[PDB]
Amino acid sequence: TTHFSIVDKDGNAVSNTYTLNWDFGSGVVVKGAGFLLNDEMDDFSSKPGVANAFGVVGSDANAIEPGKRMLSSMSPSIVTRDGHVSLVLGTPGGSRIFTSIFQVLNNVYDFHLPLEKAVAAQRVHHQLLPKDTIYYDAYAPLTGKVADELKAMGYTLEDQGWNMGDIQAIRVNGKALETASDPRGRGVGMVVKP
Amino acid sequence: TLDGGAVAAPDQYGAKVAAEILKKGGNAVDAAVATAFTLAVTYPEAGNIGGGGFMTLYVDGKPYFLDYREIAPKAATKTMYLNEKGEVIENLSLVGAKAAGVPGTVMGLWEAHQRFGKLKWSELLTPAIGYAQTGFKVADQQYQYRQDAIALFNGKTNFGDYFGTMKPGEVFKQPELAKTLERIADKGPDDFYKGETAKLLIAQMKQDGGLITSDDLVDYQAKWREPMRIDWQGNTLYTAPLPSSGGIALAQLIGIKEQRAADFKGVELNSAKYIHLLSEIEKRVFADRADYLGDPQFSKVPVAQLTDPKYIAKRAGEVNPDAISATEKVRPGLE
Repeated sequence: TTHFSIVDKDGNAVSNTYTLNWDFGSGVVVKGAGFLLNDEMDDFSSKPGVANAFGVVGSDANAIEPGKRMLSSMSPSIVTRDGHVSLVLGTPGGSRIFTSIFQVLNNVYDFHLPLEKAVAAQRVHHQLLPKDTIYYDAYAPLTGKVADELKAMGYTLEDQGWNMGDIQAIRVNGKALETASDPRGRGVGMVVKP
Repeated sequence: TLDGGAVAAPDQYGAKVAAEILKKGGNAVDAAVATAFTLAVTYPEAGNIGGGGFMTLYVDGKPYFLDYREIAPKAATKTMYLNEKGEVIENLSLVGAKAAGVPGTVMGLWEAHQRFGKLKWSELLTPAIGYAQTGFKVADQQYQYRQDAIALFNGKTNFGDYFGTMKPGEVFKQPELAKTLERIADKGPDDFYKGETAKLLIAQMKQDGGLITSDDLVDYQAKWREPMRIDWQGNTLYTAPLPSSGGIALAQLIGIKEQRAADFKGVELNSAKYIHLLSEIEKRVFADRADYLGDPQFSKVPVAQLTDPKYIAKRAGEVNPDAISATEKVRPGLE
C-alpha cells in the first residue's frame, strides 16, 4: 500500500490509497509490459479461522468467490467542517491502517497537536487476535514505564518489524494549507501557490 | 477558494508531478491521476497499474467514493489455496500468478478522470512516462523492500529479471513499462483490458498457470459508492465503505471512544491507560470485522446495525477501563 492526499485551490480534495498488497505484490512481472501483478487474493479468508499475512481472520462473508472484491483495510479519508475540507489523510499498514488513522485523528482533534506532531507521534496496534498482543514499530517502540505497565496488565508487546504506517496528510485552516509527511517514510509535501 | 493547492505524496516524484499539474491548472483529480501513474513507476513496491485501490473525493462541496479494488478471477474457488490435506498452502496466495486479482487501478483512474478531470488524459501520463524512460533514483527503504521480496519470492517468479538491478541512489529505468504507459495514454483502459497489454497479461497467466482470462479483464468495472459518513464533535469524516472494513471500524472506534469520554478525561496520549482503552475498543471492532464484513454484493452485510448509535453504546459498555477483557468472551456484537 501507499497513500497520497491532494487539495486544489478550489477546495476540492482527493485521498487515494492503492496497493499491490504486499511489497512488490506477487513478484510476477507481465513480460513485455514491465509491471507487477498484485497478490491481493491473500486478503480473502482462505480457510475459516486461519490468519492471513496481516494476522486477520474471516469466515463466509470474506470467503473467496468469483468476481468478488476481497475485504480491505484501506481507508482514504477526508474530514470536513462547515462544508469545507479541513483534513485529508490516509496511510498504508494493512490491518493497522484504520487504527493508525484513528490515532492521528485523536492526536489532531482531542490532543490538539500540530499536524506534524500528530503524524510523528508513536502509534500502536491491537486486533483481538493474536490474543492481547500490542504491536509497535522500530520507529517509536513501546519502552520504559508504559511498556512495563501494559505488560503488568497482561499484554504481550511485539515489534511488528515494519513501520506502523506512512501518513500523508493535508490540513486546511481557513484558506491556508499545511502538509505533513510521515517521518517513517520518504514522503514529501508541498503547498502550491496559484 | 484557498491560498493555493497542496500535495502530500509518499515520495518526491509524486509530489513534484502533482504540483506541476496543479500549477498547469489541473484540478485535484487531474493531479491525482498523474500522481498515481507516476508512483506506478517510482514506487513500484506499492504504486501500481497491476493492483487496485480506493479513492475518496470531495468535489464542489459533495463527497464521492471510487472503488477500483481487484476482483477474484472467474475461475477462483473457495478452496483454491488448500492442499490435499485441507491445509493452506504456504504463500500460494502471496507469491506467483495465482495470488493475483484482476487489476483495477487503470480503470479506476480513468473513471475518476472521466467524471471530474479538466486536463487531457494523455497529458496526465506524460510525467510517469518520463520517469519510466529517463529514470528515478531508488530510495534506501525501497531497496530494503526489494531485498526482502527477493527472499520471499524464493526465485519462484521473474521478479529478479526486472527489479534485480534496483540500487539505492542509482537511477532505475523501465523501458517496457514506458511503452505500456504510452499505450494507456493513447488508447485508454482499452489497452490494459482489451488490447496489447491485456494480451501480454493473459500470456503471462497462461505461462504461469494463473487464472485471469480475457473474459475477466473485459468484465472488470470500477464501482462508485456512497462514502462512509461519520460525524463527531462537529466534524464530518468521509471514508471508505465496504469492501473496506475501515469505514465501519472508524465509525465504531470514534463512536465508542466518544461514549467512553469520561474514561479518557485527563489521560495523556500513549500512556498505559490510553493504549489499554484503545486496545479494548479494537477488540470489539475486530470481532465484528472477522464475522460480518465482505464484498456487500455477495452477502447481506448488516452495515446499518453495526454502526447504529444504540449498537455503538452497547459495545462501548463492554469496554473495561481497568483490566483486559477476557478475549474468549469478546463476541461479534450481533451474535
